[PDB]
Amino acid sequence: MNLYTVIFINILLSLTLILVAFWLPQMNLYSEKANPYECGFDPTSSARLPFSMKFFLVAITFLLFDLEIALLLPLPWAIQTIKTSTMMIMAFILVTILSLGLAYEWTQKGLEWTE
Amino acid sequence: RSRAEYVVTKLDDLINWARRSSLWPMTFGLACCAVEMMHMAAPRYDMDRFGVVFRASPRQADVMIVAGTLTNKMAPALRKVYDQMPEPRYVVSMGSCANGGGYYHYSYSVVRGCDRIVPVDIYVPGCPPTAEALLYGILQLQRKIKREQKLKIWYRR
Amino acid sequence: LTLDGIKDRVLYVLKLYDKIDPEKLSVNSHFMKDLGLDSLDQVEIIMAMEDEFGFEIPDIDAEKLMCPQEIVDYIADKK
Amino acid sequence: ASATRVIQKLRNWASGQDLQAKLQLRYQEIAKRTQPPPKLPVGPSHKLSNNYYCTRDGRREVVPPSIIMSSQKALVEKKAVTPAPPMKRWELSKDQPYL
Amino acid sequence: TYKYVNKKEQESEVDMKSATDNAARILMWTELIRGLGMTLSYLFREPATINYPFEKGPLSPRFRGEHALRRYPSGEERCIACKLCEAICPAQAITIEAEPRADGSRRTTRYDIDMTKCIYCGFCQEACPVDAIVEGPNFEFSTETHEELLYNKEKLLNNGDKWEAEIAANIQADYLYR
Amino acid sequence: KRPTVRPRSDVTHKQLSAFGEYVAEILPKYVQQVQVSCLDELEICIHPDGVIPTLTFLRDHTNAQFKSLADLTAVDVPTRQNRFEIVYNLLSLRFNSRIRVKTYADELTPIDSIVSVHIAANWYEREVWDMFGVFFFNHPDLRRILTDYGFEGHPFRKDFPLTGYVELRYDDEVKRVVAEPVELAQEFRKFDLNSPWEAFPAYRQPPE
Amino acid sequence: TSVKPIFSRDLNEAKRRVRELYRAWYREVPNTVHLMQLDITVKQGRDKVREMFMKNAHVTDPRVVDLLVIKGKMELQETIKVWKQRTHVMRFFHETETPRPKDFLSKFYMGHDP
Ligand SMILES: COC1=C(OC)C(=O)C(C/C=C(\C)CC/C=C(\C)CC/C=C(\C)CC/C=C(/C)CC/C=C(/C)CC/C=C(\C)CC/C=C(\C)CC/C=C(\C)CC/C=C(/C)CCC=C(C)C)=C(C)C1=O
Ligand code: SF4
Ligand code: SF4
Ligand code: SF4
Repeated sequence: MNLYTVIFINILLSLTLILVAFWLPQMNLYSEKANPYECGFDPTSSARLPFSMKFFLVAITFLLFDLEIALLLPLPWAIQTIKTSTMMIMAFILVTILSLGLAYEWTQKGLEWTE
Repeated sequence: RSRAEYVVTKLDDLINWARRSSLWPMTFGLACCAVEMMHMAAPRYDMDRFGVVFRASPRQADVMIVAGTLTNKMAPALRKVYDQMPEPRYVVSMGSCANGGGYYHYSYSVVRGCDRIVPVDIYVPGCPPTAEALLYGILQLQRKIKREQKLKIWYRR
Repeated sequence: LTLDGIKDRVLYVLKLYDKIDPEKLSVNSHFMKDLGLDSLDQVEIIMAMEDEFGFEIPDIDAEKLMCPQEIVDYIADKK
Repeated sequence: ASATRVIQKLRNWASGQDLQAKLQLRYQEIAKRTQPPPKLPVGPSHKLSNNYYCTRDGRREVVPPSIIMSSQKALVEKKAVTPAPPMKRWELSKDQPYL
Repeated sequence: TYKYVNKKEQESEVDMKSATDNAARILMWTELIRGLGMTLSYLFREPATINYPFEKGPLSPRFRGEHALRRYPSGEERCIACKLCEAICPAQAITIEAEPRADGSRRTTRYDIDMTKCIYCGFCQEACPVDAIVEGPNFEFSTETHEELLYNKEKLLNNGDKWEAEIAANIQADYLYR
Repeated sequence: KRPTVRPRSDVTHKQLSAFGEYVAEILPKYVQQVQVSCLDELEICIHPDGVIPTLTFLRDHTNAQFKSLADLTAVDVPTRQNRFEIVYNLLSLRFNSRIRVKTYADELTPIDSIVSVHIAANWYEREVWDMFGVFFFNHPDLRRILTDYGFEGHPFRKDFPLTGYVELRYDDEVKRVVAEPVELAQEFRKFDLNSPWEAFPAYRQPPE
Repeated sequence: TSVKPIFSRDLNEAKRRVRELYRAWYREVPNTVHLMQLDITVKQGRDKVREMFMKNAHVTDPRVVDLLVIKGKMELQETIKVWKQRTHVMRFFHETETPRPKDFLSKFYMGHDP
């Protein structure tokens, strides 16, 4: 209840700040005021156009690695087990497999950016 | 006078104090005058000590220091970045070029003073004006916007 | 080649052209000596034919396209 | 120059350089702002004889360029030449050849 | 002569001590630490910031500032309407009109300097044969309108009357060089 | 000896004269004039058809090796039929020399671009076209480089006025920066700074 | 009276290049009006293009026509790749500039300029 209360207090504080920031100062807006910024000239094309991504393979690898992190995260409770040999072997296997995948991608130039 | 008039005057003083203690120029310059402007930014004069800090985007800028020769090819861009600044904005022309064309007054490709393009609050003369002179112009602008009476005029409306 | 269809859609676009009187318009009416148009008006007409037919007409045929009949038999022997 | 010895030792250790010998702030070693009056010397042409201007008129010794060949004036086993002798190779510095 | 800024001479071979030194340099960020130390030394130095406007940066008597028109000690204007300053002004910032005065003196009826057009080069003060027009050391004369920087003869004579105590001293300190 | 006169070395003049004879006899098809100034500078005035062969020969010949184009410019002399004199200053680092190659053009005869010889000629010829209107054949992208977009006229021509024909100002009715016919609050005062007495008898032209 | 051609041997292919340039301008006008936020309509832009071509329509020299085509292609490229701004495009219309009347009485009343 207390955490929910303080989250709501933060929400109310930030909403109050942005509300007073939008309703306190004098408004004077026209077309050139609200045109988008392109260092003084008109934009040649819209910014909603496709914008090429040179680290897409690294992003997919980040998805897989983040799930490897999710697998590795119950370790502070796993170290309390009776059969610590099995836990230690399984954790070693998991981290070694993750490292081998990273090494294979590094060898196959997947970490390098395209073009 | 009325008690509310005194409160309005004090609120005007507070607003003017905030706006003159926080003057952020656009990171905008054109020439040798802008070289003297970064010599004002340099450790001797310390515009940051005065509270004056450059911001690259015109949206975060308060004042625009036109420091250099405003050409015909540059004038739409200068007007654009002036118009994209938010409303409490000021203009400090710097040097003879931005004031009245200067050494290139009779040129085919030079706007004869940036006051033909943007409304100039303060003119700083020189070619180049020293960083002392530009700092003097900044302090004079601070005094000018200390003199503003916006809430008092609104109350007297 | 759908000759009637291409000729009446050519006449439709020629009616849609605003500098030509639809009453004075005919299949054999010349652009210059009958309708009194300029070469720029003629090339605008040819561009209208291009953008209504979906295929490009080169400039070497533009000075030969002088009447709607020339347009329709040209696009007939092209299509 | 008003720094304490503790701060001076801290600055010198942190920079690796002896900062106090070469301060970037000028204190007293600079020239005085008021100076004795000068007496500038005169040039070589400040003499009362043998100083005719026609003998030192460098501006009027300029001649029009000499035409080596012309299509109208000339109306036209030797060795091949170069615009100049080839430039001698620069010697490596004996002071500090490498950084 | 010439020198190499990045070319390395021969090789240092491979050694265990050198390999360990390079390994420690890579792992322990040694050059980054000494850059931090340099910035720390600058932090503990004394700043070079003067307290403007209560402290002003140093200048010289040669300094070219706001224009002024001087006088003789009698009070007569030094200017004799000779238009040498107007002729030599590279920006054409000087406009001069003249006529004989009521006593027959050769004096200006119009002396305008467009300070928005002037380039502050001192050619007028070095072309003046009578030291009439000068660039006095005033530089804090920024205005709020464009018009106030269009000086006329009254403004320039008032500047000469205001700054004569300093301009005369600067010319006294400087005139043997020029 | 004389402290006010520039010292003169005759060896540079002899070398430049010999090299001018060399280039003139190598390329008689295009070379129209060869001169060496008293400032020890070699100028070769060629036909406009030989710009590409002359520049290529000067860049790639073993005895020339003028591999660096110092600059490319034009001079407007509007009293000859071909008013634009195109000037190429070239630098030979191998022989530590400089040469000047001149040719001519008018408003309607373009000359060949030398972008295929020197890559700096791209922007240099863009500047020449923008400032004088001299078109260049086979340029990869010829357009204006210094004037405003939509600027009419070539301002470095002699007959173009100093202030131009239009001036810009911000109009608040249209909320734009607009171009107007030029009006000056103070006209540029032209001066007649020419002495009526002849200064240099060595350059006295014969009477007409 | 015999000169070196630029691109066109005579007026016919010069007029062909003119027609090609007019075609390119006519196609590019709607894209310009859509891309730059222009107050004008598509009809006004094509009318302005036709007005410029008819302003230059009196020339009969193939070299001058070729140079006019080259200049028009340069301006066309400056409009295709957005280098001309809204101000640069609207400078063709002179909407802020009042026109000088062409009659003797109005020129007499205005000033001394003929
Ligand atoms: C030679 O050729 C040329 C160039 O080439 C070299 C050029 O370049 C060139 C162009 C030249 C120029 C444009 C000149 C520009 C000058 C420079 C580039 C040199 C200047 C140097 C810099 C800009 C570097 C500055 C570095 C710094 C470290 C300075 C720090 C700056 C910052 C931006 C970071 C600090 C942040 C700020 C100042 C703003 C921070 C504060 C806030 C946003 C406030 C937020 C706080 C709150 C909202 C808190 C509120 C809450 C509360 C609870 C408060 C309680 C309130 C109550 C009322 C009670 C020209 C023309 C040229 O010819
Ligand atoms: S006024 Fe002088 S110093 Fe300033 S931008 Fe112009 S030429 Fe440069
Ligand atoms: S300082 Fe130079 S630019 Fe200024 S008025 Fe004097 S001569 Fe003219
Ligand atoms: S040069 Fe001196 S004396 Fe001559 S007109 Fe100018 S100010 Fe007067």
